[PDB]
Amino acid sequence: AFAVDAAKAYKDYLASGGQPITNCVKMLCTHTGTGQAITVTPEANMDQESFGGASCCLYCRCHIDHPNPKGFCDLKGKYVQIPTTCANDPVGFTLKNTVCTVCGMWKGYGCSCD
Amino acid sequence: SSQAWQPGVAMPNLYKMQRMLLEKCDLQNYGDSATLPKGIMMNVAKYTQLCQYLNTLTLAVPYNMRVIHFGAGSDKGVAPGTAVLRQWLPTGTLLVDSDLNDFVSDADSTLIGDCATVHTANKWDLIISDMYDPKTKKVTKENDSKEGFFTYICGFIQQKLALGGSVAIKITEHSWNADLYKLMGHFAWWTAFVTNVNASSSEAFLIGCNYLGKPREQIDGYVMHANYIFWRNTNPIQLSSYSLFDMSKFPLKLRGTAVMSLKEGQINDMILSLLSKGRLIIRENNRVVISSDVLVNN
Ligand SMILES: Nc1ncnc2c1ncn2[C@@H]1O[C@H](CSCC[C@H](N)C(=O)O)[C@@H](O)[C@H]1O
Ligand SMILES: [Zn+2]
Ligand SMILES: [Zn+2]
Repeated sequence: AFAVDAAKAYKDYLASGGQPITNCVKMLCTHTGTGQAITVTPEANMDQESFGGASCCLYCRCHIDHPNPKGFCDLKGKYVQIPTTCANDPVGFTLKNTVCTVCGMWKGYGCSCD
Repeated sequence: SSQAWQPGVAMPNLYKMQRMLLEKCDLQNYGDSATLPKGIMMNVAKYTQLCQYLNTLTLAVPYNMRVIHFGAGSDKGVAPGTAVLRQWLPTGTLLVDSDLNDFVSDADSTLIGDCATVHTANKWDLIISDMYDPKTKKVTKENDSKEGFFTYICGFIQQKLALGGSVAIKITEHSWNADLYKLMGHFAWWTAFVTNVNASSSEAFLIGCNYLGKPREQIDGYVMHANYIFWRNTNPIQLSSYSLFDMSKFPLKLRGTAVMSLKEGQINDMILSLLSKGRLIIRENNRVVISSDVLVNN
């Protein structure tokens, strides 16, 4: 009945004042794109930056099992967009927020349905 | 004059036709550096200027291409050149990569070990390599031709590249080989290319365009490396990062080139003319399968 829970050892390490993870990979692009959250080629707008997907996932980078009956990664092989005032900790941003299943924007930072 | 607004500089045709002897390399810059945009790494900017120069030549591009990449890991544990190659190529293309130490990546499949344990069953349309060892540079003994991983590379090309395909392979002052210069005479054209962001070093990339399977001219490889050191010692180059700011025309164009299978006695002068202009590929079209060898004594 025992198993380890690493999503919560990172959240408590930051709350006491540790240094965030480094060496995530950033790309060159036009900055006149669409604005959505996860895509097959880069799509940042005037208020965003774009990164390669494997280097921003906590399970891939620590060498452990993905939390799923059939290990499946949502990020490896694609591109992800981040707001410019949070770009010093990209691993922490993705672990805490959620995507809208109707328009494709981040909830809190773009979606305008409700 | 207007050289500072291009992505780099190539070797002119009249330096290839001389007969010189070998000397030491000594450059006028060296300890100068360029100014990079905010937060960008040195190896992302180097792979972007190489793909912008290949867009000006006559390459073949079919439905369902195949590509392979050697020497792709780093001392940080990730892979920056593999993420630039997947932004450039069309959607649907298959890609495979490899190294001697462990790392994490965005490709469809990956293998770990020394390059001489790798085997495959099908053929390929394009090949890229960045392998290097730093114990080669010593200024206290004589400078001779080298073996090692260069012996495996000359044999893979003659056995598993398709008729009509292309290559690009990295070198320096002390890391080089004499039969690789002699095999550049079995393609329809060849050159050597230097990037504008790393122009205070002796690095370059050796390129061959549209493959024919037999010799078209004869070349002596000890005399041609000494002609390359004479050019760099008498022509200095200015450092620049201007071309990284305009990306509105970067992606590679889809041509739809055609594919056939044929036997060794059906190749006539009509066929040979079509291969020379970038309009035909010859191979089979089955499935893809690969593997790696393991030794037991533990
Ligand atoms: N015999 C051999 N087999 C496989 N890889 C080799 C090799 N000799 C050298 N190499 C590899 O060649 C590499 C040179 S540095 C590569 C940097 C990388 N391309 C980047 O995108 O940043 C090293 O990782 C080294 O391990
Ligand atoms: Zn993952
Ligand atoms: Zn919505």
